Amino acid sequence: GEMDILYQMSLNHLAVIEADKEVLKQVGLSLAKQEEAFRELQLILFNHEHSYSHHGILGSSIEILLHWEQNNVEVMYLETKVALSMIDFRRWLAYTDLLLSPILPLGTTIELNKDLLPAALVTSMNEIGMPFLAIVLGRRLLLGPEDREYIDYLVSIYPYGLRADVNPIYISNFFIKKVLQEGYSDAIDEQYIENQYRKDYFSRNIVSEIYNVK
Amino acid sequence: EMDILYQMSLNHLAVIEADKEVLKQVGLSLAKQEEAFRELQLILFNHEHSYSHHGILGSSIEILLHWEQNNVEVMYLETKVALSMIDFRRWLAYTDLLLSPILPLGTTIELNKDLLPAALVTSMNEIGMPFLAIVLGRRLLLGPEDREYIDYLVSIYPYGLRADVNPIYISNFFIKKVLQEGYSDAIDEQYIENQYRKDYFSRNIVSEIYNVK
Amino acid sequence: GSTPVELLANISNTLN
Amino acid sequence: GSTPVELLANISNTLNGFVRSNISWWKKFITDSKGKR
Repeated sequence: GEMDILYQMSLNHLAVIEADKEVLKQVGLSLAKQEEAFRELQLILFNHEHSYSHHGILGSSIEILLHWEQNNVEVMYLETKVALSMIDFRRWLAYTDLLLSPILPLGTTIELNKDLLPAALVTSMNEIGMPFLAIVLGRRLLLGPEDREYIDYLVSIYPYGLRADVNPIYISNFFIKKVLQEGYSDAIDEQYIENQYRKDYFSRNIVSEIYNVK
Repeated sequence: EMDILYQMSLNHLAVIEADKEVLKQVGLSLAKQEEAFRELQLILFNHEHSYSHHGILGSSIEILLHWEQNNVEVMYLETKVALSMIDFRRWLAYTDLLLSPILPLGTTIELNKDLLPAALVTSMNEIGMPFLAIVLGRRLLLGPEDREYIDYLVSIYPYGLRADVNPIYISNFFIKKVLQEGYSDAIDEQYIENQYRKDYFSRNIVSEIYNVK
Repeated sequence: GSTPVELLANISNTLN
Repeated sequence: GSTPVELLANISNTLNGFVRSNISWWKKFITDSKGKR
């Protein structure tokens, strides 16, 4: 498809050889279509954890070590170990995320991860039994005014929805804990997503703000 | 739960007890039938003079609207309820408030282009853009101490909400069809009953389409 | 150029 | 009174504080559209 050409082109810029570019391509294609596995790596990056592992038979085992002290990352995939810098590790993931990660439909209802809130906010929601649920209002919004990065979703807390007296919320994908129910989608949405949120953003080198491509 | 609350709202009407009871049975039937109730709202907005449906009991519900006379005739079980236009709007407003279903958040709807921007419909037709929208908010109050709500707050699909694409305030009769309902659970059911029905009843807050004052 | 911002802002300006 | 507006505002303001983008476009739309109708 079109995304495969664009994806291999985003791998040319990494300071690595063509042997490792093919390996990173296969790892990215495999992790991106497995949505639960890719979010686990994002949370590992967010917490600066040290290790990621999503092993399996038939040559599906993937292990990633993040050596935060030496700004090094080791991506092992079928006895082929790929080394690259931490900044190149984030660029690889950012363009994997831009071009290959599924985008949730509008109106999707999700449960967010309370482990990412300040304690005073958690204890306030717990007092009244408010679970951390939300609905997708918008997707991959451009951060103004420079418009050099996007953020994955704009949401409102469920069941209150969008209100006049409360702001919509910008959040990243790693805030999501589970999808309760996806919203409506069809061929119009798939074409719009591919054009506006993948191809047009790739052309302007707009990626998700969490990978912090400076 | 809500049956005795609906009976209370019929005390806002200047009709006899027998007429209140007839209006109760008509409203219990219409609000259960989402498409039938929306058809009546659309007949109201168009100022048509006749409405014809069949209650769940089977008896036909006949409504005659005399706009220059500012009164209405509701016919059910051979009973003719004569009421003013304002009592008609109040009856329907509390029927809607207390009994009409509320679409889940995230529901996808098709908007009737007639009730939408008149000539701008041509603009989205030029690009083949269908009139699909996502429910983002429900029974919205724009500010404090507002005595009326807006049925739904929606964003055009597939663009959604963004800083440069404002959402749209719509009434339930803006909906041509519901394409896919969003997620709902007990949390939503409890919040809908408490905030959008019981609390709005206590404050005399009904849909703005009825324009009671 | 995949989002017609001006037409979408016009739909909302009118109905609101 | 059945909606915890204050807590909902605190959640939005806290999470939006993590993002380098302005959210004030929302309240501008709200307070403007209320006066038009």
